[PDB]
Amino acid sequence: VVGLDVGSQSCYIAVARAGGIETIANEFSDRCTPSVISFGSKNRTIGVAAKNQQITHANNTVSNFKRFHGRAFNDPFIQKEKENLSYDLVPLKNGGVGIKVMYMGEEHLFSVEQITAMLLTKLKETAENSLKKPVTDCVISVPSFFTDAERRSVLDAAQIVGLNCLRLMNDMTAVALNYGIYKQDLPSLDEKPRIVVFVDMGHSAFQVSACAFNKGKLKVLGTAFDPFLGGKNFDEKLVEHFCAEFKTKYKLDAKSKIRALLRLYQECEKLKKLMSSNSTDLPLNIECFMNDKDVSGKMNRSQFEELCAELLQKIEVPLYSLLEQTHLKVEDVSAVEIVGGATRIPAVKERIAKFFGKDISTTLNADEAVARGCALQC
Ligand SMILES: Nc1ncnc2c1ncn2[C@@H]1O[C@H](COP(=O)(O)OP(=O)(O)OP(=O)(O)O)[C@@H](O)[C@H]1O
Ligand SMILES: [Mg+2]
Ligand SMILES: [Mg+2]
Repeated sequence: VVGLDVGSQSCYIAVARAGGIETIANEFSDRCTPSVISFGSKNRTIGVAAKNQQITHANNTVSNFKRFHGRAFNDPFIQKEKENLSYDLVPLKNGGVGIKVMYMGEEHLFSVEQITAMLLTKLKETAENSLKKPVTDCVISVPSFFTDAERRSVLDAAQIVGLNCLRLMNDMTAVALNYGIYKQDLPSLDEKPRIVVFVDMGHSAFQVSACAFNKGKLKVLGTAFDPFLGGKNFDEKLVEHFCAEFKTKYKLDAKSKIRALLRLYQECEKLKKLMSSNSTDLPLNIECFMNDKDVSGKMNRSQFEELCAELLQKIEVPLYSLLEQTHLKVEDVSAVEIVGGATRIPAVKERIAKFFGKDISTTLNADEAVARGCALQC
């Protein structure tokens, strides 16, 4: 049974092997498969070869589509999202979200179920190349805020592939189960349960849960979330900043050309990630940005944090929500464990730590924890 963490930006694959849980590496020997599909004239590509083409083939490269599951085109959520995409979003005949691209010489209209199914197919093939056997049974991750329609949409995708999804697993339940199996020296059943808070901020959302653990027993006490706050919001802030800085210094409007704006998003995200390990002034350099002009600017962590002041304030809100629901007090919590790509942002970690009055723990592998939990389920 393969565990599949299908993220809006990246995917991971895990499976129970002899002894424990292993992540499965792909044809680039990587655990991480970008959630990106590129449609060419002779074929299509999925993963990093698609992602590497995202500027060159921007109109026919599809990404960040996970949050379209179970959504109507007319939803203000989708109307907003639509504006930032390099590819065409149109309504399907049933009102759902349609993805229009040029493919095998012809115009194609895809549902999100169909797009996700193309991604699932690659992951399935990846697992089969490593295990040297057919893969059918799987567990697929879903955010803990996904509604029943959004979940059914993901199941519909898996059925298109011919996968037998035994279970859609809540990301935070994935993480909890992972912890519950791997954490050493949990309390005995005859001891006071250990209350752990899990925080997962990915590209598109912020999720938090509280769980009580004993050896062989897990109880989820509550979950909270901001489905509209993730790593990408921070990218957006940097992009808006440099877009204006470049209008001033170079009189170039990045917003006017989509492939320049995309490239600006790429650079700002790279910059964001680097500021997690480097606090000094860091270069942003984009060769031949537009009108053959090279552009340049700089940024450091402290300035990034000031720019993202309002976003960082939003971090404590789901934490407050969690306590409100569970009636837990921070002193009840033994540890705060982080997982996911964007929780690593030092200002985000700091806000969490200050809220619970505890240092942040990193017992689990932040990138792999969800897939590993999915692989544990069955
Ligand atoms: N070291 C780092 N510092 C800061 N941000 C990072 C770092 N590594 C990854 N990120 C950010 O984390 C996000 C990706 O997180 P993750 O892989 O958990 O998302 P996902 O699971 O694909 O998406 P979603 O949770 O929205 O489905 C991106 O915004 C990325 O820029
Ligand atoms: Mg995720
Ligand atoms: Mg792990």
